[PDB]
Amino acid sequence: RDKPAQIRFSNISAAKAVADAIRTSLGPKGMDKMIQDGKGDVTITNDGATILKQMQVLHPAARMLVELSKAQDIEAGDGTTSVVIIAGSLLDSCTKLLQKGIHPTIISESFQKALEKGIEILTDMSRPVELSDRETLLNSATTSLNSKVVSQYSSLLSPMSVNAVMKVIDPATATSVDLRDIKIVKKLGGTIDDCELVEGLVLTQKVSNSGITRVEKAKIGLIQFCLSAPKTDMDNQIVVSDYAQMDRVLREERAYILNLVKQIKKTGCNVLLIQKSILRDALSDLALHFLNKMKIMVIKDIEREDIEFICKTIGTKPVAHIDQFTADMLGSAELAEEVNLNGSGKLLKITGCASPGKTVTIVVRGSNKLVIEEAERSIHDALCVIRCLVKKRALIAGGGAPEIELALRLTEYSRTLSGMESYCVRAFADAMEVIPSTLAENAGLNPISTVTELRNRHAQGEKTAGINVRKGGISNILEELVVQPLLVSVSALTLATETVRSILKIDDVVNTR
Amino acid sequence: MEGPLSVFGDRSTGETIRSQNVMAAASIANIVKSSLGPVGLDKMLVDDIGDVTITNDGATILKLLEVEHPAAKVLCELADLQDKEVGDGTTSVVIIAAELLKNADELVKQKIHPTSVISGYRLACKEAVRYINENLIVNTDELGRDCLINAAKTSMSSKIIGINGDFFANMVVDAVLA
Amino acid sequence: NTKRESGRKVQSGNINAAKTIADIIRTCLGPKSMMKMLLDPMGGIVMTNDGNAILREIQVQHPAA
Amino acid sequence: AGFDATNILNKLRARHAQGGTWYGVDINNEDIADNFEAFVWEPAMVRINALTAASEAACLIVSVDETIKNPR
Amino acid sequence: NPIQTMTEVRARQVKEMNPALGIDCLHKGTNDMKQQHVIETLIGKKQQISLATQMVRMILKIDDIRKPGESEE
Amino acid sequence: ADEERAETARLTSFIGAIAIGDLVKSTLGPKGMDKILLSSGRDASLMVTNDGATILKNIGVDNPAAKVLVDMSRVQDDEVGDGTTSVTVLAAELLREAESLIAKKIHPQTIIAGWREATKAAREALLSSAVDHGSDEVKFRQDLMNIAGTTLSSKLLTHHKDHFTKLAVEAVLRLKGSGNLEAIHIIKKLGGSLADSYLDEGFLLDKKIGVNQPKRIENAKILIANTGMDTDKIKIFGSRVRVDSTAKVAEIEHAEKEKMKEKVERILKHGINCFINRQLIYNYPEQLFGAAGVMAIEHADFAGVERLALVTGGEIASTFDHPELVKLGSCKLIEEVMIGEDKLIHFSGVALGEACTIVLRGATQQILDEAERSLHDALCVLAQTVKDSRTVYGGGCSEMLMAHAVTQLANRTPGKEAVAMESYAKALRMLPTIIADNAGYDSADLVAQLRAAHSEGNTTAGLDMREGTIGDMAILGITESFQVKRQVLLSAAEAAEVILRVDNIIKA
Amino acid sequence: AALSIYLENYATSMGSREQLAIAEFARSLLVIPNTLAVNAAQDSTDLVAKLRAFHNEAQVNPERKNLKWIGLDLSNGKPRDNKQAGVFEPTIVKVKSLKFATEAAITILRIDDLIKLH
Repeated sequence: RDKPAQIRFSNISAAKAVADAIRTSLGPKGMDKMIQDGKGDVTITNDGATILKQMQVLHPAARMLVELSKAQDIEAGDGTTSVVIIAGSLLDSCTKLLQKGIHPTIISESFQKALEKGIEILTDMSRPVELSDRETLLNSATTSLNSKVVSQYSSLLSPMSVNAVMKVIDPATATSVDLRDIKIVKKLGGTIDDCELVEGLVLTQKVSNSGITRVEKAKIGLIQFCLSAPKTDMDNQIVVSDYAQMDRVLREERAYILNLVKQIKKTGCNVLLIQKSILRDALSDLALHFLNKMKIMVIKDIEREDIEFICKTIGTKPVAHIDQFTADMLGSAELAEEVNLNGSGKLLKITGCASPGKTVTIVVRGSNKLVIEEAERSIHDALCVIRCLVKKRALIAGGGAPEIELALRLTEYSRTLSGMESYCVRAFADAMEVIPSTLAENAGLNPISTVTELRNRHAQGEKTAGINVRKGGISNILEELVVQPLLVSVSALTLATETVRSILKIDDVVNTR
Repeated sequence: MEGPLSVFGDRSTGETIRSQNVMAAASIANIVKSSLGPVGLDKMLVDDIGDVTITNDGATILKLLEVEHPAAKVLCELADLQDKEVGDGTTSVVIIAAELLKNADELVKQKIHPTSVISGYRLACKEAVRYINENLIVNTDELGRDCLINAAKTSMSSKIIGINGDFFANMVVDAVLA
Repeated sequence: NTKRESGRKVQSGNINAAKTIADIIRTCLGPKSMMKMLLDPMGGIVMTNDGNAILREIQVQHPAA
Repeated sequence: AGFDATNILNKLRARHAQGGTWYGVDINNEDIADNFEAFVWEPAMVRINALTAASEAACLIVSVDETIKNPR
Repeated sequence: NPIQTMTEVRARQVKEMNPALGIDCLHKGTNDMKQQHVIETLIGKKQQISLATQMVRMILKIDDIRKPGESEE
Repeated sequence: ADEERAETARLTSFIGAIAIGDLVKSTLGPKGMDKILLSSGRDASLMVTNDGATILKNIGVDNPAAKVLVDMSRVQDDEVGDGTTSVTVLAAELLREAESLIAKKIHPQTIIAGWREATKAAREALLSSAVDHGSDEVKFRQDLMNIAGTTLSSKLLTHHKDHFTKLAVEAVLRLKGSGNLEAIHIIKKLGGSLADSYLDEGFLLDKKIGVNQPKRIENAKILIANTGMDTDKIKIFGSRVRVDSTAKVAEIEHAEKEKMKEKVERILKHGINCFINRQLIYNYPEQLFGAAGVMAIEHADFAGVERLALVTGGEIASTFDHPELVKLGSCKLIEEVMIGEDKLIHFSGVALGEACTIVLRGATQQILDEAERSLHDALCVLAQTVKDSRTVYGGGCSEMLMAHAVTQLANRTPGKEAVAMESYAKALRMLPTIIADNAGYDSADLVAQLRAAHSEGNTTAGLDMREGTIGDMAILGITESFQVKRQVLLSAAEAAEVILRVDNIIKA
Repeated sequence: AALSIYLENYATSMGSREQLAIAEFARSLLVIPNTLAVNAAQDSTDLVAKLRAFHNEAQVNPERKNLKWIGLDLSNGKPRDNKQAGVFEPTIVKVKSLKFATEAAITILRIDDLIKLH
């Protein structure tokens, strides 16, 4: 019928019309967006990557573009706008092939040979690095940050990132860097210059009673439970309906807790992390004061992520009651440190602890909260660049030059395919070049001149040379010294491949019942 | 309004929304044109329905105004930056930039690299500052034909109380030294 | 807000407001006084030789009034 | 010939702030050059006639803002 | 199917250049040009190259697309 | 209050089938494309659906004639497997043909008989092509490897298909006379690999050993019971009432810790550390059971004793009133294995018989859900090979074998019914049309050519649409059971004829 | 006035595309003495008459020259050739005004990905 053909055409056309204005990235290009919602919220945006993270779309093919940026951030963390504009280039090609009269099924496995040759040719132009060498890990992460916002924070946050990975990674052949290993904390107090990389686990726990155990005399405890006490987890033997009756259960409550807090002081375990399983704000506010009198670093209803790292890093497992004399599945600590920069900030450092071979932690400080946030996103992107090299060690050019450099070569390999897919991939191999032109296209007057000029100079440049990405003009971008990892691009190859293939798998749109 | 209204955020996607904000910025700039300089015209501006004020200070005007466009918005933001510096020179930055954001989209479009028009703006800015340091042709007040008295007398002639300012010239010379 | 009105139309609008006020009060002036009659919006007659009692009770226009 | 048409003009003015000999654009060599050294030749009088004629028609039409018609 | 048809001799160009082996239109399943004997004059095909690019050149010849109401009327 | 006339009710019966038959015909065959379910009526979600049951049930049909089609395709998928997909298309393909009969104004009773005797004509031609390949043991080994390659296909799997193939073929051949449909258990959990599926030597219960409990129990003597607790244990003849104000709400929540100690006194008298119970525990009871010396093993079920009943020789029992009414358990070693992301206790010992336990590894819930039904389809069909070792040529090669012979019987046998018998056979050849576009091949060159070709010789030659070509259905291993193709015909033939007898829809 | 001129003279020396970046910038300077002249009822046309008549091509030097001048008094809106007046603002208030007026046109450009939100 006409209905499956028209929806697949419209499923392409809707998300592509979304993706048309997404070609506005790479720096100062265009006009600002004060966005008003259907509810009326003022949304003043300038950063297109967060725009893709916040992107509210009702069209479901355009809703895959949300996950496309989510998958790009979790795999590479780099070029979240880049995976979309090449997927918009995918939506360019699929229209006319249907207008030619090609099956959408054939265009689905057309995407395989584009992916298979694409990861092959980018491998041929890339050069690997050595993942025990401090220099080669340093040259690429800063060069990416030089294309990013910070340039003076790139000098300090990058060698902190290089020493961060070498704690987490093994010698050269290894794939072990997770975002669920390194916690990026926030500390009011200190500054960006006062930031510190701590070898071990540093948890962001709010710890009352600064002036606490600051020494190596420490063990750490992750408790899934709370201390059993009258009117905490035991019971009172009288009834309370009076203010005079209320005082009698308060006295027997805090009396037994004083017997509880000394036995944890007897243990040497100075840290207690309490889960979110409340009874009366699970462990009593009378109980936290007597733990603080025993100088024990405690918090209640802590987040789930803090529980996950302390079980992961040292190996801390839940134990029995301290009246039941805990089964020593608690972690062995060699530092419990409460941190105070300018008298502010509540932070726990555990230095020299056991590790499974990974999990370094950072202390990101800042004079304001905004001063925290500037270095927080900056070192986090500095982690993701080397993380691509850990998962795949190779060097390609940065700035989208291998996107067109693949395109100059792939069309030759498109001729060698000689299939029906030869015409499909070549139709997309010509669609990949658009990234300097169409990013420039959405600005002002005199429109016809610049567009194809920004793509001739690479084809004139060669399969080996093209236009520069930081000053423009034909030069070797490696001689311009602009680098990025291969996993920045080849993940953007595969993630865009499956989604637009899945658009070909769409027919006869439905809604649940 | 031009451009589609079916989409949200007042998005018109292209030359219409680039033609929208050149109208939104110039109308802000046109307010300062009436109130420009010491000869600039005073505007009676109603605050809610009955409260009014009479101003020709552009920064005071922009405190009254509530922006509904980014072209309305960023002109209020950049002018308040000069306002916390001195409060003077805030009038000049508003009027010029309305023509500038007509000229910038036409050429940053035309990239070999998009910041070259912006660096051309900054090179024009740095070309000014060099010749700004080369200026002694007009405006010396550190001396005159006699002294700072010659600066202050013409300054007290610029502020009219009649033909006077002759005895008042010596006050301004003493004030940085008293 | 965002609002701009072009020059001549406002200064002429200042003329139309002020002169119509200046019409009857010129004839309310002196021993040759007329009376400015305000009909109440809820019904009722008010006429004096003072337009300030007349104007401050009635809807005052914005531009020059 | 295929150019950023305005950016060519910007290039030709620098060669008139530095040289100023014959600098123009080529459509048949497809670049910028000295067109006398690119041998693009034509006698100068017809240009002088064109400069007078373009000035004559332009000042005349602007001198008429008042036009009288007769539909009878 | 013409979509299948452009595929086959394209693989033959990977096989062999300057083909005397192109498609058939007699549905014999024997795609040749020398055993299918579909052969024409080289001058005639070359003339077809000149004539087709002539027309695209011809419609490009002035920049005038204005009318007084009468340019096709 | 609405009596709908036959002329719309017949038309509703056809548009009820066409609007659902096109949904899954992408996913039929080797499925060059899929169906992508879009969630907007319930939530904001996106589903990739090759499962027809996800297509039929999650999109509730509002055509009452289509409601019959969803229901009869449901029971076919439940018993045999892959039944929502095949039955619904073939019923929808018949009803496109029946419109031309009503366009020619054919008696509807002729259409009822015309597909019916042709269905009898097809199954005999389907029976003639049914050939044993599970005859000898090396044949019966290689019989089930190729069929599990076909049945696990037409679904979305990354690397799962070959490892779910060779695992289940080992499970069928060990019994030698019945299939394993009695006490094998499909365990799905979070794993790190998208390829792993291994058979258990023993059986496992969900028990993450925690606070102070030992990891290995040796010389097991299992006390099997159904009495348990979650957080509540009141006294036998007494009670505790603590409410008279708003401060008692906090103290009535603190009394649940002292309720956990009374149940521990019951198990402590037994002296049996191997006590399983159907009810779960938390971090709060677990500190009390292991401190007494009697370990509480939670998340138990009937399935564990039933798996212990067949191999060891015991019985499955329940209703724990006195311990001689529940059949107890005996094991050699109790060890905790770590499978995927999850830690489970595992009662390891004698195994490998009428009872196993299949554990699945995958971090994605969507990958685990499709792998369940794909394995659920084959284990019945591999048991149907034990019932009938007659296999038949999958991929539509057996489809043309029936369309070859029914068309011949559509000519000779009837005298008026030939127009109704042919609409059967033309709809049979619509099944290679919906798959030829999926591989990209011309449907018109497919459906008539190979039907005459393999029938006149080399029936093994069939539809290899993993290449878009003609291939051999016993050399490339593309063959399925005679039983699965036999059952999907009768459900597809009946449901179309049921709503064809509908000539008055009335909506009260 | 000289910044409107001798930056465009500087713009031609740069050559290519960046010339009209300077030139449109220096063109936009002209409206400031013009609109103040209309507020002073001097109306912008003798203002562009005198200031271009001052600026010497053979003497592009300002020093104190009797061959080019750049001054203008604003309280009348007519150029009174003065250098002791209180209408001539120093370097410090002007160089920062050149920053934010340049930055405001840059400020609108800083978008990536113009979108909508439901």
